[PDB]
Amino acid sequence: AIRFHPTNAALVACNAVVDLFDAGGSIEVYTGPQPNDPTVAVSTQTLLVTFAIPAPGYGPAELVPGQNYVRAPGALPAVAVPGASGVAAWARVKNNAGDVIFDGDVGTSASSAFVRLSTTNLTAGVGVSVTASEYRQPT
Amino acid sequence: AIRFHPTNAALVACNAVVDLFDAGGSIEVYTGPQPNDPTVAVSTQTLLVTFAIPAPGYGPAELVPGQNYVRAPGALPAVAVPGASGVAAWARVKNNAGDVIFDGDVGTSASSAFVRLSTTNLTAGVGVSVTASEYRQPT
Amino acid sequence: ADETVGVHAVSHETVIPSNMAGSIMVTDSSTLDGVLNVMVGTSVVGTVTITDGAAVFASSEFNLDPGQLVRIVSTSEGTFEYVGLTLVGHRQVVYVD
Amino acid sequence: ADETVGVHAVSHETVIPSNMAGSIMVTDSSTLDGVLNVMVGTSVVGTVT
Repeated sequence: AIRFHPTNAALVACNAVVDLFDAGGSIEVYTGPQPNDPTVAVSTQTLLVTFAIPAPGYGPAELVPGQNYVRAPGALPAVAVPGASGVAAWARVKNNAGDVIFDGDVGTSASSAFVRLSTTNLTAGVGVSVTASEYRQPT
Repeated sequence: AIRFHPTNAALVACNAVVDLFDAGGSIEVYTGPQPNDPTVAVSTQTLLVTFAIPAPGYGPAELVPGQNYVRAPGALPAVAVPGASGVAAWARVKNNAGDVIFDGDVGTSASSAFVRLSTTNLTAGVGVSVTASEYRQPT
Repeated sequence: ADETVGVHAVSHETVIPSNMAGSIMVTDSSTLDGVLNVMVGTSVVGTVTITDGAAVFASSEFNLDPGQLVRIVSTSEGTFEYVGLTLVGHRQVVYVD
Repeated sequence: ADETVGVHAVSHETVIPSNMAGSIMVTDSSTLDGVLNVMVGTSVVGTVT
């Protein structure tokens, strides 16, 4: 019902939200079950590892030829030492302001999750380098 | 399966695009076939009726309880009488600045199309009322 | 970087068009960028450039003979889930009895 | 679980037979039990048990 015009709308929408990370932030990994929504507080989820969002981490959004969307490249986080060993079931992201931005999903590289794990579980203290990530406005 | 925070995230984007009509705008209704995307110009379709969005076309945006999406009330363009007959199939949106914004298909009152009508059959000289229409965005 | 990802031995004489026109490659990574080196023995014969999924082929017409093996050599590290590459070659239809 | 084992780039327009007839699979593992899914673009297109 909607085909967003890339330059007129999709790029604007991409920049508006992704630019919230220009100051950076952090990425938090927690065991399951995943909270139903960002408004559900942490009650029993166990943290596994943390990461720092480089400042800036996104923007400017740029067009993707031959695809039905417009993308915005993402920054690369440092290799952070994981905490206690645990099988991640979800994760949370925070801007430098320490504000919840959205909820994510966990899955192996074969899955579509932005949590692009090489392996199902992460051990304790084994620094893991994030492959890469980005956000793309659907169109 | 990304889920956004309704407060910090959802309404920001909702405002980021809807406010573009605060200067007003316009809409177009065309027969079939539908061009592939907004960046493809109209070739042979026949215009039937045009509407103008009173300023502001949108804003402010609020939350929708009991939903996974946010919305924003929009202005109500006055009635327009078609100059030509036919059956509307496709519509294009035109801001007062003249730039395209996006496009959407038409549909019946039971449809989810960007345009909802009791009858998709139209005759010149018979206008109709734009009772209401609002934007939405899943979170 | 510098990984002999794939190879193949040529059994029947074959001809490839200029610039490998008709060949095609695909990969999920919408942003991955790199350049692939297509060698023949130790002689450069073709290369392909990648820019956010944008594949561009560049080479001239050349022959292939039995006894020859085509070699594919990468340039730098790459990140993705899958990469698909395929070349088009013209072969005569001589029957084998 | 949830791992890609193969992909291929289609060159010339091609047709696929119904039920993937003509296709065949063989393996040594006489006890192997699992299911495969065929994906093109985004959505699955076929499955093999």
